[PDB]
Amino acid sequence: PLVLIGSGLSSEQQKMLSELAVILKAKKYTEFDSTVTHVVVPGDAVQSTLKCMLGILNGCWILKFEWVKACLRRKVCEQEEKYEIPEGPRRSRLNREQLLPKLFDGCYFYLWGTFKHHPKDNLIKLVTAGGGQILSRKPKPDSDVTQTINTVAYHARPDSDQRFCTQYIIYEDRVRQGKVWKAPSSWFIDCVMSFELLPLDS
Repeated sequence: PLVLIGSGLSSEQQKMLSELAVILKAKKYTEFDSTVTHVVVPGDAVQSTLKCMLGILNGCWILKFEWVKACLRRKVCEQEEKYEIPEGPRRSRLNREQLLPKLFDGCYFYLWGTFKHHPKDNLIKLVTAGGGQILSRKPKPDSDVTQTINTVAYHARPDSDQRFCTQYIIYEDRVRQGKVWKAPSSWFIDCVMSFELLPLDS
């Protein structure tokens, strides 16, 4: 059935969401897992929280808090389309509805060094949820261990090198050598929020 989760909600907001889960006869979780169907955000904006990002990568409804208010008001499951955060969340939801590849399908990620603002464990979860693969060893751009890989990234722009150069060294805040890019974790996060494989050339 329906499984609801809040992201960045205040005390009263979390209660209202609890009250709503009772009314719709749905689960309300505190921690995200793949069974989640709806993420409610406190305003009308997508947040760079783990919960929102995992919601986006899983193609969940990401909804304005007014949805909750409107639902309690009507005692009905309000058509979520009308309360959906536009851009990233909507694009990902439509992507899932069309049964298309996940955001990072065909992509590989090596997490370089330490991470103080976007914890490493969070990045790993996002890569996995987005259908990407974690590399345990730094990708050797000049080695045949790297250039012979056959994958393509579905979500790369039509004439991007990212369609076929799909390996990434992610570091905490030359851009490409062979099939491997170096990109800051801020780029990676921006990709999730936008549901786009954003250019590193542009």
